[PDB]
Amino acid sequence: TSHCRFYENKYPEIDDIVMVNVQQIAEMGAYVKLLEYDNIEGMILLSELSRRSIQKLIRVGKNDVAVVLRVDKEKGYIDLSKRRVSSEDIIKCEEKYQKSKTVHSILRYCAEKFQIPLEELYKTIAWPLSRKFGHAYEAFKLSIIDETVWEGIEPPSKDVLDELKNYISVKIRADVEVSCFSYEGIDAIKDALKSAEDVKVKLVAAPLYVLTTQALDKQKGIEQLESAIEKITEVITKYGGVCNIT
Amino acid sequence: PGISSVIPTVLEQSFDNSSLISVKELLLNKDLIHPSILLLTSHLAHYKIVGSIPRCIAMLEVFQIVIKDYQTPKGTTLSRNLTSYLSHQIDLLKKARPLSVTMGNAIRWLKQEISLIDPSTPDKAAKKDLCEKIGQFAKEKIELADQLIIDNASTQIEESTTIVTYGSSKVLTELLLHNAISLKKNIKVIVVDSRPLFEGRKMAETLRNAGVNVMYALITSLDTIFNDVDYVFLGAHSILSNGFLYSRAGTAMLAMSAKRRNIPVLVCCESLKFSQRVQLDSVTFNELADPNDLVNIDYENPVERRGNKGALLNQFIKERKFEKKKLAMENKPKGNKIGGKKGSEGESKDASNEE
Amino acid sequence: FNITETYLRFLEEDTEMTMPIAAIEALVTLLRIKTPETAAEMINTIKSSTEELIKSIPNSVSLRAGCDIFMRFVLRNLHLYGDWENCKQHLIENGQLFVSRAKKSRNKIAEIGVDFIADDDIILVHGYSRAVFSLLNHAANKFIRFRCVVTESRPSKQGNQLYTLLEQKGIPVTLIVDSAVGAVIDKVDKVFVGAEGVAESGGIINLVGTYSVGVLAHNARKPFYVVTESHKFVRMFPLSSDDLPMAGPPLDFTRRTDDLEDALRGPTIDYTAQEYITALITDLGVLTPSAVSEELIKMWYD
Repeated sequence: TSHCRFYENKYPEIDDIVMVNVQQIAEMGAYVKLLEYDNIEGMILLSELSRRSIQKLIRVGKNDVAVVLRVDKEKGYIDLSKRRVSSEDIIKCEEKYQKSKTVHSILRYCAEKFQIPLEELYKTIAWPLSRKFGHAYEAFKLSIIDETVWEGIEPPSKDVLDELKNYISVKIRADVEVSCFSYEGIDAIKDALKSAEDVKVKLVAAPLYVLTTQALDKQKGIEQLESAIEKITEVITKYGGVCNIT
Repeated sequence: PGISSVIPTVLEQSFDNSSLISVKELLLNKDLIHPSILLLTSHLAHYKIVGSIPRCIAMLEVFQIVIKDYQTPKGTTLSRNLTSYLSHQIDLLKKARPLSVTMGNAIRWLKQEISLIDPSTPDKAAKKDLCEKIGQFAKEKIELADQLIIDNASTQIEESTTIVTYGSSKVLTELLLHNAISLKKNIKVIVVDSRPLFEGRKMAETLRNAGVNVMYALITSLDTIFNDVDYVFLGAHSILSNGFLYSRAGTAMLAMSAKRRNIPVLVCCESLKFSQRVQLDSVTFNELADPNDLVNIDYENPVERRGNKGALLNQFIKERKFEKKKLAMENKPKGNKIGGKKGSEGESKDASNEE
Repeated sequence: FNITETYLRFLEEDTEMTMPIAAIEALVTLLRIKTPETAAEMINTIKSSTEELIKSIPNSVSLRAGCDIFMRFVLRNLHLYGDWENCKQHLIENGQLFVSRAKKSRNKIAEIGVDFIADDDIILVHGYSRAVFSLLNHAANKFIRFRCVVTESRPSKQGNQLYTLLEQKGIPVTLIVDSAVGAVIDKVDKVFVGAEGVAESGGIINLVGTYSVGVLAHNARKPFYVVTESHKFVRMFPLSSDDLPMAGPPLDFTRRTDDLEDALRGPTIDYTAQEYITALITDLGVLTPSAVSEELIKMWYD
């Protein structure tokens, strides 16, 4: 089940920014659910929504950037405005929303695993990360780089945490053909193999040797493979045997 | 462009407001012509399914495809020969078969868009956004309009209804389907159809495929099911700023009958169907195909038979002419529902200022 | 904050203040409690109130229309987007202001609509609308040249009441039955009909028969009329020959009886089309053909 507010408190403040997902329009405006501050409905009247064909769009799926005007902190009533939000911090707001979404996505494995309420899990996550640091995505990033935030809280599920870490955390192939004619052979082959290994190396049938080289930062691959090939070439020519590289 | 004229059949003494015939069989085609358009033309030449609404959508799709295919050249700019190309395409379309008001509107919109974006902008960045905008437009001025129509129907139509329609009005078919399956109510739907087009038949088939009880009808009588019939929607193509309708076949007759007996008729349309051009008779602008739909003795369309029919010039003077589009009246279609929800056709151009 | 009580209070009063007006005033009062600024609390409450009204309603749409109008007005109000208190104050003001407007409207009517009266023309007023009666009175005061005629209407004896009211004035009075209206084709000069609601274009709601009258007028090529003040603008359109929300059943073939139980059932309400009416009578300048629809378009933008 999907519930629970993004921040620490249930109800929004004055002047703060929220992102809304629209469900239905006309008659009132948009009494719609929020994706920045809880799943409970918040309404805009048909005046603050538009500035500059207006009725033609705004149905299901489309997102609106809005500022909160009036909050009733007693039973549950939210008032919003679209016109006031200037296009200077809109990008920043969008970024924030994205970060929030990512955080929410991150808090799903736990929900899946131990079959317990999501809100409590969220609360348990938000106490070290969302409280002291500020925004949560950056904190998460920091943790993944250098463990610094997970120290403050004890884990009821360490395995789940490990899984999460794992989730948060390129193979190139080469061909070598061997066909000797000299005295010794198997030993030579072994030697050749030893010059082209360092991760995963496997044998297929007989004439071909297949090795997979792991790339650190995308472009890397030729800077070792070629050397290995050269070494192989150096190896086999001395005794009286021939090897080919396509 | 290629080859024009060189065709049989006389000019006809009765009714000659528009030119009557063309490019069907391809020979010596130009290098720059996109084959999709040709294919579409070939389809339209002998088409059964589409009418007004889906045609425009298809055209839009084709245009989008063309846009996707095209990049800014080194010598010529982005706004250098595009307009010319568009014009050529339009001419070709005209040559093939006369077009709709919606299509014209779309063309106008495209032109406006072209005018808007300056050639100094990055090219890759430009069409990335342009295509998105086009998509948005498509979503709004078609699918959203359809949705609006559906919702209008929902509030208005009573608890389960007997419905009568004509033609291949795709939106109306969709609505019917929705009524049948989605919201779930009784659908005693009656469809009428003429000789030259098997549109009604096709619609009936489609309904059957979805699981709908259909009543099939022809020209000889309509009243046989009326004298019982309670609520009726008519076939739509294009609207004028008079309050009249330019639609397909004996819809006018049906409307007249409705006026005579018990209850008037109502038509729902898209908000971008309206024109600002006006006319008031079935002599103004006639839409024509070849007199061959009734030459084959009933049943199916591709048959090839030996018999008696086929005397366009063979015997001592004979003409076998017909019409496709006729004038629907004003006093009878009281209802018009669009992107602006509610209104009457008496308010013939109340939405043209707002748009 | 209570509307059923208000409804109970007003049914046969009218005269001084229009029925709809009172409702509008009540709505305004309701609004001026929960603050118009806090749109989360307010609009929902308004909707609830409307629902309650609907529940309490048997055979009317006028009240609903009024409340929709009020809502529209409220929506229009906040378009100044500056200081939020002044707008609220204005909203608070517009309630008794609406009532005041009625007098002004009446005065306007007494000046623009008094040009119509010609040499020997017999006037027949249909239904019950205060504005029409006021107009008639003002015409009598002017002493052009006329004749005031009444009907045998059947809701809760309205026609008779109207006749009695007319008697007070003194002007000589003769009656027309719902059936015996057929003989009138040219003798009664102009066919006037009072309104209890004006819809999109030509759509008007009154009492137990208007459409037939309209048809008759059309047949005769007679001038047909819709006469009202200012509080009834609706977004509505029917599909068949007649379609409305109903409490009295349409064509209720009453169950087998011998000692009488229930019988008085049929089309209690009536609509009119666009083609039948030649002239529209409202205080809002001099508008006739399809101005109400345009107004609606301007308002709703939906």
